Amino acid sequence: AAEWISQQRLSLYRRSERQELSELVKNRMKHLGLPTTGYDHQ
Amino acid sequence: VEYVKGYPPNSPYIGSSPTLCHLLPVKAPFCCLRLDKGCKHNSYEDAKAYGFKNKLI
Ligand SMILES: [Zn+2]
Repeated sequence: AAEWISQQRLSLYRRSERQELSELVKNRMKHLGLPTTGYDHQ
Repeated sequence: VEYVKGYPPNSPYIGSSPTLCHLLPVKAPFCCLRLDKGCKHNSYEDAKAYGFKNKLI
């Protein structure tokens, strides 16, 4: 498994802030129970 | 028990650096984290009862 997360390190390190913020709200909606869909600029 | 290898799911703040960490297979309930008063799962009340193999911090 050490060869599998070696790209998880390379991907989660290069994610843009827009992806980091989008991953935050979706994760919270998952935690509070709201559907993750419907979330998806001025 | 085995500790799974992964990133902590809930980062308390935005910009928190993601780090590969030792993680429990299942998120421990908030009652299991407290020491002075035990819970339904474990009735230990102090580090003596838990019996840690390593020295505390
Ligand atoms: Zn408990």
